[PDB]
Amino acid sequence: KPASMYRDIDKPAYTRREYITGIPGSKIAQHKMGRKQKDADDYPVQISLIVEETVQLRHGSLEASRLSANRHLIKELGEEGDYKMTLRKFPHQVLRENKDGMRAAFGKIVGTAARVQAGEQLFTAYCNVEDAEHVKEAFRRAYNKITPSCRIDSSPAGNA
Amino acid sequence: PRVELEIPEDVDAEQDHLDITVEGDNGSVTRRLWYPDIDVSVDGDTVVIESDEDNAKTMSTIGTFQSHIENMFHGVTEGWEYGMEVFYSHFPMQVNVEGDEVVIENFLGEKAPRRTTIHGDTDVEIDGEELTVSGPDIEAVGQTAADIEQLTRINDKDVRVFQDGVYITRKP
Amino acid sequence: PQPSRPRKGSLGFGPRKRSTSETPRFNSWPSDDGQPGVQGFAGYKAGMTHVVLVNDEPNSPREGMEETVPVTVIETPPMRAVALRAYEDTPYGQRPLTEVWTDEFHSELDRTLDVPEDHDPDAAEEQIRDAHEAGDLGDLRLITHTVPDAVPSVPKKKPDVMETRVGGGSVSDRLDHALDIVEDGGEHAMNDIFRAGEYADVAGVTKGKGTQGPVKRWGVQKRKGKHARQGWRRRIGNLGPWNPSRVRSTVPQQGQTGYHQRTELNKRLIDIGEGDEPTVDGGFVNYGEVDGPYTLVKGSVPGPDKRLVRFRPAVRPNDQPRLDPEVRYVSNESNQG
Amino acid sequence: AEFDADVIVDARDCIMGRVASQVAEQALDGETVAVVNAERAVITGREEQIVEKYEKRVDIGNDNGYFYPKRPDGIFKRTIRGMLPHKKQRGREAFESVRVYLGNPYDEDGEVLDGTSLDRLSNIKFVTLGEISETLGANKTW
Amino acid sequence: MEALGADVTQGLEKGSLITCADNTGARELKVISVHGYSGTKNRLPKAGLGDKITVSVTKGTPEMRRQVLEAVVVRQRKPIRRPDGTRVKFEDNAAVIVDENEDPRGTELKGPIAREVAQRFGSVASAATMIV
RNA sequence: AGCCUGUGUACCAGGAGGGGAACAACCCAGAGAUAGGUUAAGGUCCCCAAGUGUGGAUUAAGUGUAAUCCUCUGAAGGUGGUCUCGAGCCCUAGACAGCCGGGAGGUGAGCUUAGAAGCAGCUACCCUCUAAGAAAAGCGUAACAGCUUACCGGCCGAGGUU
RNA sequence: UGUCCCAACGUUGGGCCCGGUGAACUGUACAUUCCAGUGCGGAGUCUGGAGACACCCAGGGGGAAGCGAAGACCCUAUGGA
RNA sequence: CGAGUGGCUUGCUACCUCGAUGUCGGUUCCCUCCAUCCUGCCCGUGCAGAAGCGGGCAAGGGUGAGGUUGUUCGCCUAUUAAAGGAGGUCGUGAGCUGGGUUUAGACCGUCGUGAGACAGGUCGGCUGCUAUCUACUGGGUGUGUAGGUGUCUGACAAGA
RNA sequence: CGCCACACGGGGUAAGAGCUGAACGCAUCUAAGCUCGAAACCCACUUGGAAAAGAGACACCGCCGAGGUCCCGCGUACAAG
RNA sequence: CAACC
Ligand SMILES: [Cl-]
Ligand SMILES: [Cl-]
Ligand SMILES: [Cl-]
Ligand SMILES: [Cl-]
Ligand SMILES: [Cl-]
Ligand SMILES: [Cl-]
Ligand SMILES: [Cl-]
Ligand SMILES: [K+]
Ligand SMILES: [K+]
Ligand SMILES: [Mg+2]
Ligand SMILES: [Mg+2]
Ligand SMILES: [Mg+2]
Ligand SMILES: [Mg+2]
Ligand SMILES: [Mg+2]
Ligand SMILES: [Mg+2]
Ligand SMILES: [Mg+2]
Ligand SMILES: [Mg+2]
Ligand SMILES: [Mg+2]
Ligand SMILES: [Mg+2]
Ligand SMILES: [Mg+2]
Ligand SMILES: [Mg+2]
Ligand SMILES: [Mg+2]
Ligand SMILES: [Mg+2]
Ligand SMILES: [Mg+2]
Ligand SMILES: [Mg+2]
Ligand SMILES: [Mg+2]
Ligand SMILES: [Mg+2]
Ligand SMILES: [Mg+2]
Ligand SMILES: [Mg+2]
Ligand SMILES: [Mg+2]
Ligand code: NA
Ligand code: NA
Ligand code: NA
Ligand code: NA
Ligand code: NA
Ligand code: NA
Ligand code: NA
Ligand code: NA
Ligand code: NA
Ligand code: NA
Ligand code: NA
Ligand code: NA
Ligand code: NA
Ligand code: NA
Ligand code: NA
Ligand code: NA
Ligand code: NA
Ligand code: NA
Ligand SMILES: [Sr+2]
Ligand SMILES: [Sr+2]
Ligand SMILES: [Sr+2]
Ligand SMILES: [Sr+2]
Ligand SMILES: [Sr+2]
Ligand SMILES: [Sr+2]
Ligand SMILES: [Sr+2]
Ligand SMILES: [Sr+2]
Ligand SMILES: [Sr+2]
Ligand SMILES: [Sr+2]
Ligand SMILES: [Sr+2]
Ligand SMILES: [Sr+2]
Ligand SMILES: [Sr+2]
Ligand SMILES: [Sr+2]
Ligand SMILES: [Sr+2]
Ligand SMILES: [Sr+2]
Ligand SMILES: [Sr+2]
Ligand SMILES: [Sr+2]
Ligand SMILES: [Sr+2]
Ligand SMILES: [Sr+2]
Ligand SMILES: [Sr+2]
Ligand SMILES: [Sr+2]
Ligand SMILES: [Sr+2]
Ligand SMILES: [Sr+2]
Ligand SMILES: [Sr+2]
Ligand SMILES: [Sr+2]
Repeated sequence: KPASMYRDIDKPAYTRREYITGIPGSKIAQHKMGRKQKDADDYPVQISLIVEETVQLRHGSLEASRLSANRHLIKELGEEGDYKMTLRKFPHQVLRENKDGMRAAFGKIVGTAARVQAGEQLFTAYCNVEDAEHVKEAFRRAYNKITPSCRIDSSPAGNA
Repeated sequence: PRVELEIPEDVDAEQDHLDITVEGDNGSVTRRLWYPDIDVSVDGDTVVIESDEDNAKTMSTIGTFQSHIENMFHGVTEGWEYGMEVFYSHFPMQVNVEGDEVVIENFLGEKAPRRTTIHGDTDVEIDGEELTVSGPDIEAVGQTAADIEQLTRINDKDVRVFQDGVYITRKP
Repeated sequence: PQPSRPRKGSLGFGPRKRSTSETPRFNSWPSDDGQPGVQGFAGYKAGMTHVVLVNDEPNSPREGMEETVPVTVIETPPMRAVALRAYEDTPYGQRPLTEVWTDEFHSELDRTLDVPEDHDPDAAEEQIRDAHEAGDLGDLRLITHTVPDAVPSVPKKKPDVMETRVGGGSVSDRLDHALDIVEDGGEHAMNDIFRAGEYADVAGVTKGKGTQGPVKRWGVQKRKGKHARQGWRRRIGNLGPWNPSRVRSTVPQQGQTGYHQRTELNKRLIDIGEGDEPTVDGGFVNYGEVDGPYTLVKGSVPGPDKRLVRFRPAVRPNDQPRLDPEVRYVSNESNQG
Repeated sequence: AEFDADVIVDARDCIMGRVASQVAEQALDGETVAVVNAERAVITGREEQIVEKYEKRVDIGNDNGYFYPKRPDGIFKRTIRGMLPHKKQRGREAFESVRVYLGNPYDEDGEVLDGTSLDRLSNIKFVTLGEISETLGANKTW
Repeated sequence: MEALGADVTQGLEKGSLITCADNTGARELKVISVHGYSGTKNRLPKAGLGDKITVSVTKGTPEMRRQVLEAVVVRQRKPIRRPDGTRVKFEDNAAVIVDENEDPRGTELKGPIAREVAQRFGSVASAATMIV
């Protein structure tokens, strides 16, 4: 199913699990990557991937962008490299599909997505000055798998 | 921007309109240097290239005009020359100058001769397996050299195996 | 799946209407190369016969062997270049400037035009030469006409008139060449222009057939099988799609067929003679007997017997000339039978 | 062949559309106008795109017909016709008192209308009516 | 192909039944296709004197029957024209079975063959008894 | 969805006239007749009434000359095309690039290995001469050889680089 | 074996021209249109362009969402049989 | 996983037409599109050659004949340079066909107490019209340019 | 169903191959300039075409007579014309 | 695929 079908916030918030059943499981494998035993404060560099437009990101997209990003970090820094990345959003919005013409059209449940306002940080990484360009590259690959244009913003980092 | 080019004593350059003519002991070369708002002129013993605009596109042509004029200076005195070597593996390639064009025969064993017309007053001299292209106009000379090499271009088969052809050995 | 198929008939010979001049008019002329010379001639179609020729083709597996070849006999008596017209180049193309006429006219040229009684050949010539000095002179052509009277099989006595370009060396030289011909009397022959073995383009107005349907005129299919017995036998399927809501001029329809001018390229002149060697016993059907200047053209020529055909040196020959082919036999067998 | 023009305009190195616009205005005001040296009139832009447009007009057509001129002669006059209500009486009268010529058939030299001149020393992206015609396949008779 | 040496009016089409003029064991052949030929809409593919055709065996020995083989047309009833103008025609339509190399599959040819077919298929000719 | 179904409102329906190419509901505008005048929306190169208006800048694609819209598309992604503004660092003690010259000895380090000598792998990675020159950054070799990066000097001369 | 390849020629009656006889269908108006667009979204008539001198003869029927018949299908009617 | 284009399929809507815009497939005849099957010219290759494989420009021309089936599609056969796809009211019934579909007769299976039902199957089963306008193919008469004969020019237009 | 005829060659390009060449001392097929390069585009070739409203050009004949119509015999033409 | 299923 194309994202054009759900990328916009054109419907009420639909998240009440007490009134919604049959919600598919999330495809997101992890929200905290790298050395999660360590704190984000122990790093000199913090870089976030900022969304430029308000949108809904299906869990299938979060998994792919997160995957293609962390995967790069693992290849360039190792299965235990000194870094840590976080996906701060969770797919709370339940999605439907009307799959009988327009009669009794309320759709059956088919997935979940996370609503992201423009300007918000979807991902945030923490690394050493060395692996700074490796994270900027992991993000370049990640925003290629999510609807909106993004800004790769570097927070703590005056080592330019 | 303005650039002044002192003309060699061996040379004398006259110019009318957008055309510039440079003459020396080796001959003459006339060119058209036409670009928006770039004025080229001969002020005494120097050629002047100037414009009131200084944007990247303008600066590009100015620098292009300078080199063109300096090449004309060089061509009418020292002249321009390119060296070429005729190489063949199985079929002896016959390279000759006939009229105003260089003719090649038996290339890769072809019955039909390949040929190309020489540009300008460019001179082409062949001594055995060596060729020398020379003249005052770098444009005409450089193209003739290139044309001779292109004349034995092959697309049909692997070049790594079929290397026959005349190549540019030395560039001026 | 609706297979592909080229359309019916060519769109390059339209509109398919009745020709305006029965006398053919070339719309192109040979290039200037050899010495100055008239670039065309004319004659009247008589009929066909065949000849046995020695294969001339140097690349043919049969070179030097007997070969039967179809021939159309055209009577080509002498014509008379009666005037020299000059064209000047202008912003709107070529335009007639002036003409230089003569004094000696064939006894019946007055059956077509008002023959000049008072003309100034030198004033005309003068204006022409000045045009050349100025560099405004366009090509040079001769007003030519036939002598039907010399052809007994043709009932007409009224001469057919046509303009034929003169090409050749330098303009100055062919201009002088033109004036020489005209002055004499303009009398010239087929020999003076063509040589047996050269290729000529022949032009003529095809045989008329009046109104004919799409099947014959355009070569569309007849209706087939069951579709042939319902009331439609020789009518096309439809005049076009719903949209565009109009009939395109490209759909094959009934109309005039034949009597159109055609210029047939590269016709080999097999032989140019004079006498009655090509005539057929009993006489050419619907024509008569040949005994005078004639030309044998390889193959077919457009038009019915008696029609005026025009010759011009081939403007786009495919093969080189093989002069004077050896003719070992010319059939004179009756064409009735 | 003889045209008593009250005004003789020289289109050499002049922007076709701007000259056309002024010739229409004058023609509507009763002036008899002769545009000269049409083959040297000019139109700004990238030659390739300009030609693509004029070639499209040449290829357009059907039975009803879309006869588009190829000579600088007609290109220019058509350009002027599109600036005149040529189907109205006054419009046809104005259009018919305007003629365009290849070269200059007069003895006087035409005048250059203000605002229509193109400075060749300040411009490289432009084409000549004559050049367009040649590309279109016209027979360069000028 | 090499010029035939005569003009031919194809006298056969796809589906025609002809005589197999040899001793391969095939008696009657059915034309299926014509080598190198490409027609036009609705046109039945045609073959004539000199063409190489694909055939199926309609009558003959059990082993030969139904086999799809190549053949060469050696005779046809429809006239052909020789350089000297004369027309030449045969009593029947016939072909000779041939292999990949155009060599006759059989050992002997039956009946006359056209000389023109010789130029093209020499090995076929070097098996002919009568060449006309 | 020019979809279905609510809600508030103005409009069309039942609303002229001006504009919007045309165009029920978009803009101006609510209108007795007739007349003079000034504006509204919108527009002022021609078609067509009014500017080929002024100061300035950008664009080279005919981008564009398209308020709204079924109607006018243009996206994620990319761009040493070009214009403008800012920050860091280097530079006439000569910067950046280019071209020329030098790029050396202990020693072909030790180990592994028949062999490995900058460059298969493992470990170490030290000091002489000196204005420089790695226990060698990239090719290359069966291994050498050979060709270059680093690094130093010269020619050149003005901004250069991120 | 012309159903077909692939169409040809011919025969008789029409068709065409002339004398005489002499209807019907159909007709809101205007109407020489074509390309695009617009419009209740399937325009000869609105808009922009293009083309277009008037009239007449023959033709095969692309369009007039052609003419002929208040859709027989489908639904609706507190209809009929 | 993300972003689009098309309007060939299907679905959706119910805007247009129920004082009717004839319904599938085929056929015939004409124009077109390019997202290219062949042909022309190129680039790369895990390119020696020959030949493959992939890519680019390109719509001038071509893209055919047959077996089952009403079939579209598809499966199959022999040829071929290749035997590309799509739009034109799924172009084309005031052009054809009538196999299918689509009344009234009849049978089978299934369903129904029954009458009777079935994009289930099966046998049979009707297709009107003299063209007013417009459009085009060809043929004439007039007027305009403004006495006559002959010869031309070439703006435009068509071609594969 | 038979027979005849139906290019080559120019010009400008696309993809692409290159030259000179700077912005950016170098490099760079490109930014200006240039050499090449497709069955494709233009020309070449064939057909129509003075109603092209800028409604054309030339030569001769004639204005009391050039030429034309009717008439007559006929077809290389033709449904009327 | 041409209405009803
Ligand atoms: Cl049919
Ligand atoms: Cl047209
Ligand atoms: Cl108007
Ligand atoms: Cl410019
Ligand atoms: Cl076949
Ligand atoms: Cl009110
Ligand atoms: Cl434009
Ligand atoms: K209806
Ligand atoms: K029903
Ligand atoms: Mg006879
Ligand atoms: Mg006989
Ligand atoms: Mg068929
Ligand atoms: Mg109402
Ligand atoms: Mg005004
Ligand atoms: Mg645009
Ligand atoms: Mg009703
Ligand atoms: Mg009912
Ligand atoms: Mg009842
Ligand atoms: Mg409705
Ligand atoms: Mg109807
Ligand atoms: Mg393409
Ligand atoms: Mg290969
Ligand atoms: Mg086409
Ligand atoms: Mg249809
Ligand atoms: Mg119809
Ligand atoms: Mg019907
Ligand atoms: Mg009817
Ligand atoms: Mg049946
Ligand atoms: Mg049935
Ligand atoms: Mg049913
Ligand atoms: Na339902
Ligand atoms: Na009938
Ligand atoms: Na219809
Ligand atoms: Na412009
Ligand atoms: Na046109
Ligand atoms: Na109101
Ligand atoms: Na209005
Ligand atoms: Na535009
Ligand atoms: Na029959
Ligand atoms: Na009709
Ligand atoms: Na789309
Ligand atoms: Na159908
Ligand atoms: Na094509
Ligand atoms: Na089939
Ligand atoms: Na329809
Ligand atoms: Na019907
Ligand atoms: Na049908
Ligand atoms: Na070319
Ligand atoms: Sr919504
Ligand atoms: Sr994105
Ligand atoms: Sr069709
Ligand atoms: Sr002529
Ligand atoms: Sr012509
Ligand atoms: Sr019938
Ligand atoms: Sr229509
Ligand atoms: Sr004005
Ligand atoms: Sr202005
Ligand atoms: Sr300004
Ligand atoms: Sr619409
Ligand atoms: Sr919009
Ligand atoms: Sr973008
Ligand atoms: Sr109108
Ligand atoms: Sr009729
Ligand atoms: Sr109706
Ligand atoms: Sr394209
Ligand atoms: Sr190919
Ligand atoms: Sr099927
Ligand atoms: Sr269908
Ligand atoms: Sr039936
Ligand atoms: Sr069925
Ligand atoms: Sr039934
Ligand atoms: Sr009038
Ligand atoms: Sr290029
Ligand atoms: Sr006239």
